[PDB]
Amino acid sequence: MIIPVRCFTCGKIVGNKWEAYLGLLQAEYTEGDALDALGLKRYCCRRMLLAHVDLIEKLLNYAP
Amino acid sequence: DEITPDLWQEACWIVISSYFDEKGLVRQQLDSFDEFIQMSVQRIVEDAPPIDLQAPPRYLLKFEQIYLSKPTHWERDGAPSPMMPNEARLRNLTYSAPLYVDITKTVIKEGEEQLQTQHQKTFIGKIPIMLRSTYCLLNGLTDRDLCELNECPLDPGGYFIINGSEKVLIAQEKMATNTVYVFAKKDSKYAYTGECRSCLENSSRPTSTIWVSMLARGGQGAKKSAIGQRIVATLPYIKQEVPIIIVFRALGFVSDRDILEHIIYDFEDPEMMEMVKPSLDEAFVIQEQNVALNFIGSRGAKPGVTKEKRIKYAKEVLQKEMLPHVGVSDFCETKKAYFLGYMVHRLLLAALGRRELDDRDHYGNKRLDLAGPLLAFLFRGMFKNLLKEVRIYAQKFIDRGKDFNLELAIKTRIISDGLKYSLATGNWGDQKKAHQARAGVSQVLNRLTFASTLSHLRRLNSPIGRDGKLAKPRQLHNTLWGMVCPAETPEGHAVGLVKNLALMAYISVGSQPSPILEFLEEWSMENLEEISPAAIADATKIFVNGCWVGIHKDPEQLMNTLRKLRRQMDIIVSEVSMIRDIREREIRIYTDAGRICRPLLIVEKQKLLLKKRHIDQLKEREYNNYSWQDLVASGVVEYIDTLEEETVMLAMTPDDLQEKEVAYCSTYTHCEIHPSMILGVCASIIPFPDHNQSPRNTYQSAMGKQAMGVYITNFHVRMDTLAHVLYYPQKPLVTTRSMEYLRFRELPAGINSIVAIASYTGYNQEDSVIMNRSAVDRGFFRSVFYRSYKEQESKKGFDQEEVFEKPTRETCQGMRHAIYDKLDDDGLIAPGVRVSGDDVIIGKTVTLPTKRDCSTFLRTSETGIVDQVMVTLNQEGYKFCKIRVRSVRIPQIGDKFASRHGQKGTCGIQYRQEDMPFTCEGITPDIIINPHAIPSRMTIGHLIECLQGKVSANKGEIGDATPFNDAVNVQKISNLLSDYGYHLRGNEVLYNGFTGRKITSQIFIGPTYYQRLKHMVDDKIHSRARGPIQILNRQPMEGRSRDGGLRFGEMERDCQIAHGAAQFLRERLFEASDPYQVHVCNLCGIMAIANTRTHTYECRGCRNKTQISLVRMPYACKLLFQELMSMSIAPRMMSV
Amino acid sequence: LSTMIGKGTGAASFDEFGNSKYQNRRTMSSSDRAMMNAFKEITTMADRINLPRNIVDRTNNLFKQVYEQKSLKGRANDA
Amino acid sequence: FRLNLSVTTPYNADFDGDEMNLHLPQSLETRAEIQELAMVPRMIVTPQSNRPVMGIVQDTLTAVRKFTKRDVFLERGEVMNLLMFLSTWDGKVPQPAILKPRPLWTGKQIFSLIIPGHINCIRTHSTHPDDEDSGPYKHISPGDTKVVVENGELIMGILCKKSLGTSAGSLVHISYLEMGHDITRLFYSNIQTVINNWLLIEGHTIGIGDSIADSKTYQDIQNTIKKAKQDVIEVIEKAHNNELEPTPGNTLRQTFENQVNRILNDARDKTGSSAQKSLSEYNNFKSMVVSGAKGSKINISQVIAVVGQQNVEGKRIPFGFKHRTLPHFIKDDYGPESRGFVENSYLAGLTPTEFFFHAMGGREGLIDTAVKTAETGYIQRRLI
Amino acid sequence: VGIRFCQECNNMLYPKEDKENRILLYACRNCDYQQEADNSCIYVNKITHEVDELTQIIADVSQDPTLPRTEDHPCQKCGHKEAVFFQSHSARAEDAMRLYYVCTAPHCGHRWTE
Amino acid sequence: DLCKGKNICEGGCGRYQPRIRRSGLELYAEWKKILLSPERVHEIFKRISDEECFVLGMEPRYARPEWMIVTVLPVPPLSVRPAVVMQGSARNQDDLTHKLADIVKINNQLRRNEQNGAAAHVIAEDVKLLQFHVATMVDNELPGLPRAMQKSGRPLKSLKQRLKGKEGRVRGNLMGKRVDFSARTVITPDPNLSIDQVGVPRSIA
Amino acid sequence: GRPKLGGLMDPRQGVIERTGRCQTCAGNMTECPGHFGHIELAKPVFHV
Ligand SMILES: [Mg+2]
Ligand SMILES: [Zn+2]
Ligand SMILES: [Zn+2]
Ligand SMILES: [Zn+2]
Ligand SMILES: [Zn+2]
Ligand SMILES: [Zn+2]
Repeated sequence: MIIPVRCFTCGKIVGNKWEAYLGLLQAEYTEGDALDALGLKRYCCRRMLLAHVDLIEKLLNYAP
Repeated sequence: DEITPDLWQEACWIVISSYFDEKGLVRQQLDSFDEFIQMSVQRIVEDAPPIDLQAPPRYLLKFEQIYLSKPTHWERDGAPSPMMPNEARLRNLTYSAPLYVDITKTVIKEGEEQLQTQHQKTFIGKIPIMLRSTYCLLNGLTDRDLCELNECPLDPGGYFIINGSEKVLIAQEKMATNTVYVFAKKDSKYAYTGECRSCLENSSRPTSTIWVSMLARGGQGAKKSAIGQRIVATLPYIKQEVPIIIVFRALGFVSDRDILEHIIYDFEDPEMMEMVKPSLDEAFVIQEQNVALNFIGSRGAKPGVTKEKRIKYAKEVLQKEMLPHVGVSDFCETKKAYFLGYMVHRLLLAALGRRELDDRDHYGNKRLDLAGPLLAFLFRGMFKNLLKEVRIYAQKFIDRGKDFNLELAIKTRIISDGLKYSLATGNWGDQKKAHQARAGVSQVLNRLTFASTLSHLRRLNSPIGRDGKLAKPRQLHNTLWGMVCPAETPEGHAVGLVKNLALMAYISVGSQPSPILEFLEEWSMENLEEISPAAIADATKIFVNGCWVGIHKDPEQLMNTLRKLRRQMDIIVSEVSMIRDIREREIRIYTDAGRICRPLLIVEKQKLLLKKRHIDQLKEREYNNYSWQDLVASGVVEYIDTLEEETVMLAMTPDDLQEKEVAYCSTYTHCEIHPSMILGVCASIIPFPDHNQSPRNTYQSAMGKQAMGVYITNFHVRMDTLAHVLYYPQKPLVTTRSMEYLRFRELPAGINSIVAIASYTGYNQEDSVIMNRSAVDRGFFRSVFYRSYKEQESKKGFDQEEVFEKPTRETCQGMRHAIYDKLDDDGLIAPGVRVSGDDVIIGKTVTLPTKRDCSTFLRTSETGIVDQVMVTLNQEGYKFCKIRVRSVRIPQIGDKFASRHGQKGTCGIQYRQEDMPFTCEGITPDIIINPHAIPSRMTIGHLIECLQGKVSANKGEIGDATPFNDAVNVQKISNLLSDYGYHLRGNEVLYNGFTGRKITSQIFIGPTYYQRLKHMVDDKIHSRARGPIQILNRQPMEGRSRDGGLRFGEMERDCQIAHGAAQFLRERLFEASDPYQVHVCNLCGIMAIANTRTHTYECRGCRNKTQISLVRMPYACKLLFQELMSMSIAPRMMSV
Repeated sequence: LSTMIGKGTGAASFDEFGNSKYQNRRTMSSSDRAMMNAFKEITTMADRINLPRNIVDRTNNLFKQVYEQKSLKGRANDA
Repeated sequence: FRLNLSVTTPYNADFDGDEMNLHLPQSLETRAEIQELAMVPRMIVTPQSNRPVMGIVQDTLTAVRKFTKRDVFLERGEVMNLLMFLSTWDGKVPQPAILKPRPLWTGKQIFSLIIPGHINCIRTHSTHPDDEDSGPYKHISPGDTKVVVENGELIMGILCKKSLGTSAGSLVHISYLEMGHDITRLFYSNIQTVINNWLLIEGHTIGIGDSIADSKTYQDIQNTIKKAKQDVIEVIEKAHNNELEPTPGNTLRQTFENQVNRILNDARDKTGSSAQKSLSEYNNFKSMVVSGAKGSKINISQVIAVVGQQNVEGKRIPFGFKHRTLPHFIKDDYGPESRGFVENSYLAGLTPTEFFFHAMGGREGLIDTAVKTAETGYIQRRLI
Repeated sequence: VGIRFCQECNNMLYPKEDKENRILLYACRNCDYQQEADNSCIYVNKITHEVDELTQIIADVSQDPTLPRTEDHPCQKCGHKEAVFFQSHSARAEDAMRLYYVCTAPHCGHRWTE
Repeated sequence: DLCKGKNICEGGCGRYQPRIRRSGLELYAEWKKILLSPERVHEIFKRISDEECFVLGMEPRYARPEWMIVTVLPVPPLSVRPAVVMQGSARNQDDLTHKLADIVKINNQLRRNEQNGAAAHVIAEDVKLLQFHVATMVDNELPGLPRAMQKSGRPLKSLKQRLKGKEGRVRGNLMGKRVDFSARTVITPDPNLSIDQVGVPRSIA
Repeated sequence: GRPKLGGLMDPRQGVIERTGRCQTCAGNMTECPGHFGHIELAKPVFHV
């Protein structure tokens, strides 16, 4: 739904990296390069962003 | 130009993408319904005979044309308004469209004057509408428009909303009609039996079956043994078997030469001639058509008073009740003689061993009844009822001499309620005739997972009853390839009976054979009525929809022409099956609905007709107008049904099987688009499913249906009875190509988990799992449980009514130890209020004939927060409240978790991050599974996914786990992993979290997609200690929700007998269930009347009151003896 | 309250000449039979103009009182 | 409900969602009945087959096999940790097997403390060679495959399912027959707690590395399959050329199927053995098979060498289509691939036809499981 | 072995003997018609029934794409190299694994067994 | 077995014994053929001596042949056929109660016809219905006979149906039954418990 | 609206209602074991 605040495995903060991650992908970065640019070195944290699905964007389409 | 193998993998998935961009995944549901509304409903109305009234003036009624409006809802004030599907769900309305018909009323008054009036658009009822079908409001709405209507764009539709319940019609599997099938019964008195289930075109009055059987040789006799085996026919409406030669005589063929000319097409064959000789002798007595007709009539449904009635009745049965699909007219005797002779000819070939017996498990011999044919069957009965009551109503008025109002003659309840009831209950047919009504056709759509929702819309139901047991129908027949998923099937009584469509499988909707028949006549096909029987031997029989239309002397040219027309879509539509049985000299053409087909790439001269230009055009599928249907029009891909697959030489892949190699097959007709399409929706999410033991793939297909996630994007607006939503669903790091079309990325049902396969502390043994407590503290596999409670206040009766209010302990009679303080003044709890077990969320009071309490109590285990409180008017116009209670479910010990490989397991313990084992990088596993789960199960795909998941996470690319992909190997994955500074086999040095010491063995650890299953321990934990008892047996109630007791069954009782624990056995079966006391007369063992208040015990019957004994027995034993006494038995309990 | 005899299955269920020997008989009271027909008429009218079931239930209750009160016994039930 | 791992076998229970029922006796008389008749320790040995009904399973069984290997040595600190989990320990630390250059206790030494009383048992390890009993080292086993417990001490031998499982003559069986249910109860708990905590040091996993084989092994498996293909082709040619003489008592069709099945069964056996030989002592697949904890040699061969012939109703895949198994084969194709012989391993992956034929074979087991539950249930009730 | 129908009413003709002439005759039941018998064999029952399968084969099978084709068995009549082979698959044989070859050359439906 | 071979009465009144034939719930005596009424069988059985009854394997004090003819029908107590309350204060009567209504109506109708002196064929049709309702009150699975429905297509559950089967009175409520003081939940491993211990949640305890 | 003697819910036969009493034995729903009525058939019928 929304980017988890912490990595589930180690507790690193990843909830401030989704927008930056999306922007890097917009800048023609490969997913691996974008994750490296954000400092996510452990594959547990790379898992968080590489596999995230932002459904909250779909939910915002429905009127409150 | 030509697709090279280096580009085939991309090319084939561009083709598959265009197919799903066009067809979707519930196309069989929507297409079937569209045909029923567009064609079947109009045909059923057109086919109805005009209603003629005569009782003098003569009135005629003809129903001309059908109109259907948008699904409309009428407010209590009478104002119509379009009914949105979401409103129907919330207000428990039925999503139905008004149905109107044009009726012309012509009256003849015997004065040579005719008055004709047309009642345009006469309301005749409401048809439930399948969602996202052509007649649904959501049809043709852009994804943006759907969101404005609070509808999920990913929602596929294909279901009905009946009383707010989403209902899906399961495809009902049945044997194909109009086809001759010869089967051998080992035990029966018949050596062979050739049946044909003949049905009228457009599925008129239900199928009529005719059996042609050959008697077994078991009977011993000088006359019976000498002659051989005789053939008898089991016609409908006839009690007893009729000899076959008599039926031919009744048709108008008397001379033996004439009859044999219709059965044996080559008299030069002596073996077949000797087979029919015993049948000729049996009917030697009957030598006239009228005598034969009388003989059949003698066995008729009703006895014939006179011979003339018998002959007329026999002609009636043969004319229409026998082989109706061949013909139903009075000039069809010759056509039926040829077909009946073909049935006898087919039976002879089976007996002679020249033709193999037909297979019931073959899906060429099967049809799937979808919503359309299902709905059309109901509508024919309801429309006949509508006209039956229109005739009855008009008869009363015309009899009295007054004209009748046409509108008042029509009862709109007949179609509206008849359609609604069948979909509402699933009992298929009539409520009055529920005894013969097929059950389970309609089911509430499963919304546990988006994959579960998709699977339920593609489910297939076998004809065989679930209660009945038979391995053969439950087996995975060869013919299910590409049509039915070989892995998705339930475990238990339904193994092999409930099936799911393969991913690209399509079910033919049906079309008229008229264009094909006309072309055949234009082509050099000799009609069956014009040829001589001698010409049939050399020529090939032409069957269209099971009806023998004629013969052809050049089958090869005709098949090439037919194939060319279908590929060009000139006269033959794509879903038409053309089967040439070269050995049997038959060409079978099929056009009816229910045929399962799949798209296949056409191969000519060992070359795919699909070239690079087609792929390039598809690549620009948008802004180019080129789609999947252009591939079918271009003639490079065509649909193939199961029957036609037998005649197809098919290449698994072009890159290898078409290429020059060791000569195996140089004549390939078709090619798979991709072999992964043999899987269904649920099996298509298994990564590396070709590396697992097959039962594991079946288990995952079941588990995936129970995985939490986001079942639909608009789940917030919905108020479902149960709904599970995962906090943080992830798309799998290791995916399959097919997953792109299941929308699994858009609605994932799991999380990628760092999984270590290790024996850590013994808390993951025997399919148990160790979870990371710290990961769970961070939202790992956190889920929401939504439960909705609906309550309706209805006033019905002279002074009895129900209202929403807070029931005061003094004012209201009924009451419970729960808490009524949360309820607001209007009797409804408010959103945002914490509610626990034994809390009242709806305050409902029913006036006492002061007032009883019917208040809704929250589930005892449930402890959530009121999320939404919706109040509205239900379909009945009564005030209606739905309350959604939200409970957050943090993964506990005992919660089920599965990988995508059948490796399910409850959480055995949760360790904090410091207690968990860690790598040198500080990574701890989120989940630890026991190594002992892998060896016996052989879920190697689980290990590959973990290895590939590690590469995917490090590389930053979603891994591809499409099953039959040579581009992916374990060695290739291992080599990639080495490049990221990890052991190439996925092992890592882990340190004990308790001591910090390196573990001697290196642990296989990596990302694996797990899924939280619906089964949570807190929903299953149940304790009973002297609860309530049921009225009939006075024993503990049944069910966890009723605080029932656990059953101490016969097996548990047998076990305690072996233990010798007589007293504990007495506790369970007497003291802890239903301890009871009765007073028994000593003279007679009957229970005596006991009045403890007056201390007077009497036995009415013995006239004694001094010798009565108290007997301690279970209440169920008392009920048994009393029930036995109701049957005049006298169970006399004697204490001496 | 009553039970309806089901359809025959074997030959023992059918009389010497076809017709079933165990046939349903109408024990319905005349007052109940007329009242049952009126409710059927009430629902037929309501469906014509799409009236909600709550209005039909109110109508059925109204008819029962009038039918029992018997001041309108001279008038047709449909009226 | 939380259960010891040993009682899972008598209950036929697992922890993949199984629910078990609790019944609380409500009086002393019924409470005493359960205590004196139905308690788990009194149920250790079943009268059905005069052998224990529960044993050492899963982790403890796999780890105890590793623990009792000849070359397992424990440091002073490690030993003292294990003795903390020995409820029957007398509190006396035994003299280490090795005193110099460093004090080291063997795994057998620590297990000897777990063994109750002074029972005496003779067993053989699963990997005990048959000719060792006839060799010059009968009483000094080179492989440590001879299990001798004498005077309550494990003097030699690797413990496995054969000496700790639910078999007659098992070391657990002797404990019950000699020491009684109460001491045997402590025996099972002490084995689990002590070796579970040692497994925290030694560890045990299973991954891709255990499913791989040497390139030499793969060539041997490929050659064996390739030879098997030709052998079946040769038999097919003989049958096609009417050169196949039916075996007495069998039809020509039965003779051909017997020859083809014999060839493919032997190839599966030869490929399976070839895979097993390549496995190292560290292989975790072999570790769980030699201990008897889970899996068999067939599972290893299927994962590594070849899945093998898929059968429906005891026969090769039938011609569900007209004279062929699938539309991808020519008619009358009696070769191994057409009739459901899977020449790939699970690690390699199945081809689409193999995957479908394998699914056909798997469906038979699922049908049997559903059938077996009800077919046998009726028999049980009638017997009772 | 042959089957005949009377020329009068086209019904099955059954065998019959005449004592006066002691010659086999075929007489129709419902017709009284009689005919001189020339076969002299009422019927033959073939227990083994080793019917030559080549007669049962249809030359059109060469057009089947799913049948295997071999170039190592040239047609004996026309010499065409390509031929299609298959098994009988006919019940009551009690044994069938031999191959039946059909020439693939059009207009030459030659069939043989090796 | 011995009496079947005989065909004449020997004793007194040497006469031909009819071949009794049953067609559903009716007995036919063929010698010609008459409908053997239950009252006729009652009269025959009433005259069987106690000693003769003993020979037939029937204890006269516990089972007389005539008692097998239903003269007075036992009406089960309310507890045997209790009405269940569901969806408001509207009792739903038991299948036995529904069947008893048919029996009470037909015998009441039959009694009036006899008093009113109705036609013999009218009474015979009434007796046929009474036989059916009485028979299906005890066994509603009569072979080759119509089932008694619940006015909605659901067959009535008679007394015989209640007692037989896995879920019947005997097997479902006597040989096995639901019990108090029992708990059920998922099981998870615990290597730190003894083999004879079970870890139990506090909520269950 | 109340139980009637000689009917199907004869109060002398049971107390199937929670708030009730049996006329025959003056017991409540739990105390009363139920009592048998009978129907006198106009003509005898066979016992199936
Ligand atoms: Mg389980
Ligand atoms: Zn991390
Ligand atoms: Zn008494
Ligand atoms: Zn003639
Ligand atoms: Zn040739
Ligand atoms: Zn009482």
